[PDB]
Order: sequence, then structure tokens, then C-alpha cells
Amino acid sequence: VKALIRVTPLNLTLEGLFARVAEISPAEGRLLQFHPLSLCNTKPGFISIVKLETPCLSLANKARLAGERGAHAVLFDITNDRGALQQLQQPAGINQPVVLIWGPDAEKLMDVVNKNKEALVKIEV
Amino acid sequence: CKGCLSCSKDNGCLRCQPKLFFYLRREGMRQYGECLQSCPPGYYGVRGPDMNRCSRCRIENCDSCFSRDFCIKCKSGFYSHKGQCFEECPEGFAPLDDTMVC
Repeated sequence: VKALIRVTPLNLTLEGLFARVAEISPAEGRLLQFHPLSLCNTKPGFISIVKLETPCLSLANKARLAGERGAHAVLFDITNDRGALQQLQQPAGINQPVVLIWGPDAEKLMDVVNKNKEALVKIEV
Repeated sequence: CKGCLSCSKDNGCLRCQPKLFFYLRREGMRQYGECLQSCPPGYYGVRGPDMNRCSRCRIENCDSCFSRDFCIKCKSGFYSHKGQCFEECPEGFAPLDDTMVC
């Protein structure tokens, strides 16, 4: 089950994959990067973007905590760990949707954040 | 990427050397890790479960923390006593001639 991702300042267009652990739906919000160790133990209405390295919590529980901290949706950049996708197939019924990305799409997304020019992000199914 | 053991350009420092303190520096959209000699002003050191980390200094009218219930330097114009800061310097001892210490 695929998903569309779009980005504009106040442009980019990417693709990805929903996770079976969460509930699939659209979402909108601002783009905020989060460190993997941040999600352990900012104003709301944002779509988090977390680049996973190759542990504090399970990825599901990391996605759980992200939503519980006020996140519209969880974007996992899994370029450096493709095995993350396999371990997000088990259903947990997370509310906010968990979309996965990698490759030049993920590279592009992170450069927009790297540029430090504020921008909004949306997701369609 | 300075002071780390394992490192990424996107996440900054992932793991630290035992000698340094881990700390997530925010920058609008960006958030990258840092390993530092000591915790930055307004934070005190905490030897966490896996990592040496930095917790926010939350004492009444204190500006710099050594620990959770002990203050290094108070809000300018407040008088320090046993790691606590007071405007109304208490009845234990009076303020010293010039320096702000009861």
C-alpha cells in the first residue's frame, strides 16, 4: 500500500510506503526532524521525519511516542536500515500514519530540512 | 559531527565517547546530536542508563545548575545559599559585604 508525499515552503514530490503497524490515512503539518534517541522517555500539528541509523524503544513504540508527542504522521527514512520495513509489518493500531521512504527521495527530503527554510508537508493515500 | 563515536551527517553524533555528554541541539527544523565536555549553560549532567546526557536546569530563580537541587550561579540580583537562590535573603545568615552569598 503506497503513499504520496508533497512539500512546499511558505517544491518537492515524493513516494513511499505505509506500515501495517499503524493506521493508513492522509495527513498534513509542518516538517520537524527528530533524532532516534529523542524518541525515548514544540507546538503540535507536525509531520515528524526521523532518519534511522543501522535500543531505547521498538520502532513501533518510537512511532507511538512520536504521535503521543503531538505528531500528525511519522516519516521513517530507512535508507540505512531496510530491515526496519520487515519489523513494521506487525499490526499495533497506531493512530497517526507511519510512512517509509529511502533513496534519492529521502536524500531530497533531508536537503530541504538541511536548507533550514521553513516548509509545510502533506500526505495523500 | 564533533566528539562523537558513531556519526551521521543528518543526525549528527549518534553515540558519544564515555568522557562526553550527549545533547540534542535544535535548529528550527533540524535536530542533531552533540557530545560535549560539559553540558551547555542551563543544563546539568546526568549519567543516564546508556548515555551521559543533559537535563534542563529547573530551580527557582537559578541560572546555572551543577545538579537537580543545587545551583552554581543564580539569576543576577539574587543571593545564593546551599545551592538555592533567594531575593529575600533568609534569616540564617546575612549577605556578604559585596558578593551575593547569604
